[PDB]
Amino acid sequence: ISDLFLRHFDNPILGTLNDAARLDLTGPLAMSTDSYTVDPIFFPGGDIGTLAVHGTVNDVSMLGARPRYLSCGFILEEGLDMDILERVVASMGKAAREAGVFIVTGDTKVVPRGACDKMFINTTGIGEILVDPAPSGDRARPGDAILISGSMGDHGLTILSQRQGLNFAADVCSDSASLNRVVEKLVLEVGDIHVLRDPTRGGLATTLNEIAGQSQAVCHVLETAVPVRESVRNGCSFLGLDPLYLANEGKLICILPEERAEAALAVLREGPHGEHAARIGSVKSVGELGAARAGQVVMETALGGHRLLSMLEGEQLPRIC
Amino acid sequence: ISDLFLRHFDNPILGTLNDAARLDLTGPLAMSTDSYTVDPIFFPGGDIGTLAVHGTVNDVSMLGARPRYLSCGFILEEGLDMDILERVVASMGKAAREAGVFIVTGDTKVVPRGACDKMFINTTGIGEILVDPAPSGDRARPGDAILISGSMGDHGLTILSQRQGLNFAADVCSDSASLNRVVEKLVLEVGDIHVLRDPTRGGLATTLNEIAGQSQAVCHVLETAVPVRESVRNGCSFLGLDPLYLANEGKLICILPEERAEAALAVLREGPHGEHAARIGSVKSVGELGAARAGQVVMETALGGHRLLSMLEGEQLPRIC
Repeated sequence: ISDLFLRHFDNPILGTLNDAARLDLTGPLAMSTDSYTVDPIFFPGGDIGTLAVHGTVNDVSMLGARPRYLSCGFILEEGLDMDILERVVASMGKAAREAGVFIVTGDTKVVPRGACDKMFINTTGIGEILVDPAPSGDRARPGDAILISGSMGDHGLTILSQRQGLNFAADVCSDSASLNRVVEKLVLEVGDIHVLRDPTRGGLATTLNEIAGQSQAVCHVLETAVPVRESVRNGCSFLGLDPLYLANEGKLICILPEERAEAALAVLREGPHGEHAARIGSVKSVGELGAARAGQVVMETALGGHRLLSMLEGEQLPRIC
Repeated sequence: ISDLFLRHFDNPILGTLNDAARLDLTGPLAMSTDSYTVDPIFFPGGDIGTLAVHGTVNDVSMLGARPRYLSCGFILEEGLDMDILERVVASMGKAAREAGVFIVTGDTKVVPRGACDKMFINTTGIGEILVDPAPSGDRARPGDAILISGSMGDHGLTILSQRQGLNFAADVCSDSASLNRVVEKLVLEVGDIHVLRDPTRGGLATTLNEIAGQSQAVCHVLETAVPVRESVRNGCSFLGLDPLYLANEGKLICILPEERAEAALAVLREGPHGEHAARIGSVKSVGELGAARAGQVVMETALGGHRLLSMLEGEQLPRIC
């Protein structure tokens, strides 16, 4: 019934329509999976289709890999508006085409009404790893710079504020974008990249916590150097949110030796949402500050003090992606 | 919060806990994805965990491939019974271990109550293709035997009959099982395998239709040679169902040249549910019968006549897998 798929995704790997798709790929590969439950489904600056491609493209690249192939799996609600599914799949085609990535295989389940809320999408990405060693949450080390690709809090703020009918500044919108090309350039052109990660789940603070944890170092962050859009700042205090824990869908943390840091910003500025790319701190070894412990993230505040950025709260906030 | 995952799946590829998992795989690969919405979640002979591993292992093998890695993505309902999630993940570990397959990466989304019905699972499998050329729905050709791995209708009948509190024969239960080892042996030991496929969506008739369609041949089936358990026969007429269109979760259609057919049954008999493995017909070229058209499936009935097995009806029957 629903075959807008070839009308938006078409390629000879998908259009062979077997139980599995055949892939030609070299050796060491990166694999990643995500499900997408964002509510609502259309919002300023993107949609579930948009997240579904972009976020999985990103997850694959975080291993310093070139994403080549996506697979994808819809769970749709009975009597769901077909125009909606049409728009979402069109979002996906464009995003895939835009990122150089082919959706090669899929599935589609339909469920009675009530059983699911309109639709959900899982996508699974596969790509080829470009370097040895490759970026990894446990490879942050004493003397590395911590860089951010762009502003924090945008995505989370915009769907939290849509879901309450509030509009705020017109310039508050999702940052859903593919960062494969930036990563590709980082790893092959700047080199010796230690950690790549995108602050999606629980925002910058908590992914900084996972890195600090995995590497057994501390992360040092400078509040002022963390770019946050003024309207996102204002949106966040109106609704009582910390933008450093809000989800981002189009951003990346990059952590590498000091020597290569300035060159990695160059690239990052030319990346999506890269106007605001910045060095936000450094990685220091246990007790180097000190007192601050291994697994801990400490921010020098704007006011000349300190703040421990602690892990979530806070099971989550629901359905932001 | 939910980390029974390492308590049931644990391996160093998953237990590195990055945005993506690193995989070491050779060249030509098979990839497949499925979402699992079966209702109810526990039934005689398997569960959603069970389908989730087994059915994706199967889908990958249908390309004559060795499945190596699964990724997996839960969508769970808020306040869902943790014992349930515990049982389902334990099902998955066992099934993965049992099939020689590692769950290497995952995701987990939680949604408010109402937004989804208890839980859903997508899994995506990846494996290495064992032969050139490889089995493919368009490779059925004049003079091939059509073989079945086992009895038809079992899975569909059992969850349709659970969902109505009915019990029927104790020997009616899901056939959820991994058929990677059978396939592996078929392709490397019997050889020149033309088509592999598992009659899941809409049962044997409709997957026979997809093959007949893709190959541009007719499929000839012999009703009596199609194994159906007596209690499944009786369960099916009580509830007004055609067992040849009921979903199967542990079965496979194998289509190959006549010369290798007897040797492929040997293997098939030693396969799961292989007691009943049988030759059910042959593949004939347009007009060879004739009148019967390309894309068509014609059965010689038990009573000495003919029946055209037509494509579904019949959007589906909901949530059988």
